[PDB]
Formats: sequence, structure tokens, C-alpha cells
Amino acid sequence: GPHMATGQDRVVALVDMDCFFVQVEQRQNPHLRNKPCAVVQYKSWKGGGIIAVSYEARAFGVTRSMWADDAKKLCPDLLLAQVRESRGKANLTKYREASVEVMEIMSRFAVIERAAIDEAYVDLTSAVQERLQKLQGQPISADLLPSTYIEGLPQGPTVQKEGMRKQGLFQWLDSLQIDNLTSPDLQLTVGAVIVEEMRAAIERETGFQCSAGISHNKVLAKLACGLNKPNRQTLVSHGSVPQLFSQMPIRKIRSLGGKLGASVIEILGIEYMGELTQFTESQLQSHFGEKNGSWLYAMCRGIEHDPVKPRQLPKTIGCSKNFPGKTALATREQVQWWLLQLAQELEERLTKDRNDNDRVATQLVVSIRVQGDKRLSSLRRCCALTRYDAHKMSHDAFTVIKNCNTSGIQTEWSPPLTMLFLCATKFSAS
DNA sequence: ATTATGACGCT
DNA sequence: AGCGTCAT
Ligand SMILES: Nc1ncnc2c1ncn2[C@H]1C[C@H](O)[C@@H](COP(=O)(O)OP(=O)(O)OP(=O)(O)O)O1
Ligand SMILES: [Ca+2]
Ligand SMILES: [Mg+2]
Repeated sequence: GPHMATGQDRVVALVDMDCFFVQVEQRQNPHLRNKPCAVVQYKSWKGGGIIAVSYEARAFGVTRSMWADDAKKLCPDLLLAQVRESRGKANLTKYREASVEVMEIMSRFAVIERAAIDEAYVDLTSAVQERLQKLQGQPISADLLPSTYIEGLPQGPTVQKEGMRKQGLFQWLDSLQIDNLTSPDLQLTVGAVIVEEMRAAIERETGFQCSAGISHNKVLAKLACGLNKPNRQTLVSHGSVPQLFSQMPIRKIRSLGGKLGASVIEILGIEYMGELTQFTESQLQSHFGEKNGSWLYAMCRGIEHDPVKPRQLPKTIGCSKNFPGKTALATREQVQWWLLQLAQELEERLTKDRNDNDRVATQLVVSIRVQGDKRLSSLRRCCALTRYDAHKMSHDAFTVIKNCNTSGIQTEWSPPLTMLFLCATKFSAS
């Protein structure tokens, strides 16, 4: 009753650029705009691996993790843009710089947590308070929410998509004007007005469109964002949670898409997030651990307390290459040459990072995969990162991994290496 | 041969 | 510290 927390204290958004690498390439090459197109890395093996897909191409069934040759079977007119190759490997610099464009615009509106290259959480609580102070009791016009969906509406007593969107929005605003909603609902609504403004500024100033979710915490905002894509935003209110979760597969909630979610389904014999409400907190903790159990108990009721962390920059800078199948590295010369290529890219990115962001990395992490090992990483070793020098970093990485070579012949490397990874970590201000 | 990243938890 | 999990 009067003491039960409802997790309605914050306004949180999740902004997700639509098919981001595709939009970067379409901005650069207008011939790709408004077409089925995809971004591919490499080309020799089966036409290259697809890593991003325009919504027009998705309509044909093109997905990521698809070979370009196969996507062409589904969409013969599919256009492709290739990721730049430098030093013999894919180089993602263009997309990192475009990401910085968008992150810097978002930072003008509120504190952001960079969640991925194309994804940021936004803590809008304070901005909403300010905007409400400016509004001074003035109602919110539907014109301020031209791309907003209210999840769960319309309901109760038009066959077009936009018509439904407007009907639900009208019902929501009508009940806010009449005072049949809560103060959290108004806070979320103002949050959505701000997110409309943020998304308009991103598109105006970069050309890039995005979707967004607005709710009371990060998990609901993330879930909301995916409900109406592309180029739309979705408000998930606290009151919408019971119906939304009643048919929501557990795997759709962030962090439950893998082994833990599968175990939740198997151990409890449930399918949907809402079914979790029937277990006590102690029950969930007994199956899934103290932390996971408390998190699940609150989350299935729409409550989550994870803060939007004030972090616009990545915490690590890494360079990685797989050497699949027959291309696995089998000589020492090979391993050293590729460590050097990775280390040269890393040095370049680190020097740029130091100049832009007033920080220096102090730890170098070296990871490898050996042929046959099912795990993504077979071995990880750290050493001190004391100079931004590619030859030193590559020599140090070799030193930390050289004892993995079983081969009795110094010149040969066995088992062959199927992945090399160098990562700079533990930044300090400079 | 579903690549190149990136964050974070466990012990 | 090194490994595992989850996601983009
Ligand atoms: N598995 C991956 N491997 C490599 N790059 C990826 C991978 N997943 C995503 N990316 C890249 C390309 C995407 O443009 C960008 C953002 O990822 P993601 O949000 O999942 O999809 P998306 O932005 O391409 O489409 P959507 O609009 O549905 O979000 O990061
Ligand atoms: Ca995206
Ligand atoms: Mg994303």
C-alpha cells in the first residue's frame, strides 16, 4: 500500500540509432538512401559478412550475421557498403566518429550513459522538472509528440498505423488533462516531449534518425525503444507494465536473453515476464542468487534501480581480428606481424583518444583464441601499458602469449591462433 | 567461417 | 588477476 515502492522516481530514456552503420554510409553516399542496403565487412568469403541492415532490406529477410551472397539470394537488388579495411583488418573509425557526433548532441540535453556505439541511456529527471516549471500548468499538445506511441493504447470502445498512434496518444493526453493519471505519468510525458526535441536535433544536425523508449528505468526504456521502430519513440508507463509483461517472453528483457533467462524459464516452468510476479523474492534468490533474485523480483513489477551512469566515452579501446578456418595463424612471423597491425591501429586510436579526452590508458590486455576451443577467448593476459608505441605494445603482447605455443619448433606456432585481441584499459586523467 | 567490438559479473 | 556472460 502506502509504503510499496513503485520505481516511478526517475525519467529514463534509451536512444537507439536506426540501423546505424547503414545510415552512416547512406549519409555519405546518397545513392544508398531509401533503398534496401546493408553494411558488410570483407568480401572474399561468401561476399562478406553483413553487420547492419536497412529497414527496406529487412523487409526481404536480410539480417545481420548473414553472408552477403545469401542476402543477395533474398534481395537481389540489395545494395552494399563495405567497412573500410586498414592494416589488413576492418576499421570502424568512421562509425565511431559518427557516434561521437550523436553523443555530443544528446549531451546538450541531459546526462548520457554510452551503452554502445549507437545506443545511449538518458537520465531526464532533472530536465523534466525544469520543463514542468516552464510549462506552468499548461496542457501538453499532441503536436509536441508527433512520433510518440503510448504502449497499451488505444484501448476500449481507423485502420492505418498513424491513426492508431494518434488515437492512443489522444486517449493518454485526455486522461492527463482530466487528471486521471499520476504525476509520474506527467513526468514521463514531459520526458517524451524532451526526447522528441532531442531526436529532432540529432536528425537536423547529423541526418541520422533514431528510435527511443521513455520510461522510469533503463530496462523498461530499452524494451520500449524496440516496440515501434524505426524513427519512432514509445512511452512505457508504470501502469502499462502488467499487460505488457503478461505476454512478453522473458528473453526480451535485457540481460535475460541468454543462459540466465533460459534457466528462469526451465526452473520455474514459465514463459512470460509477468509470470515472475507469483514467486517470492526469497524463492527467486534461492534459484538465481541474491542479486539476480532481488533484481528479477523488482523487474517483473516494472521496477529497476540501475543508474544512468555519467559516462559518454568508452572505458576501453580495443582491436581484434579473427583468423577463421584455414586462415588460422601457424607461424611466429604471422603472429608477430598481425600483433603489429593490431598494435598500430591501437596506437593510432590511443593517441587520438589522449588528445581528445585528456586521459591515458595504463593496462594492455592481450587475448587469443586457439583452434578447437569453443570459447571466444582461450587466454587473456595483462601487462603494463606505459608508452603509446605500437612496436612496444606488440612485442609485449608477444611476450605475454609466447608460452602458449606448444610446438617444439620455435618458428612454428601450434595450435594455430584463430583470434588476436589487444585492449587498452585502466585510463587515468592526463 | 555469425566479426569487431564493448560493459560488467564471479571468484 | 583471469574467466564467463550478455549485448551491440
Ligand atoms: N553483432 C554485430 N557485429 C558488428 N557490428 C554490429 C553488431 N551488432 C550491431 N552492430 C553495429 C552495426 C549497427 O549499425 C550498430 C548498432 O547495432 P544495433 O543497435 O543492434 O542495430 P542497428 O542500429 O543496426 O539497427 P536497429 O535500428 O534495429 O537498432 O552497431
Ligand atoms: Ca540501432
Ligand atoms: Mg543499438
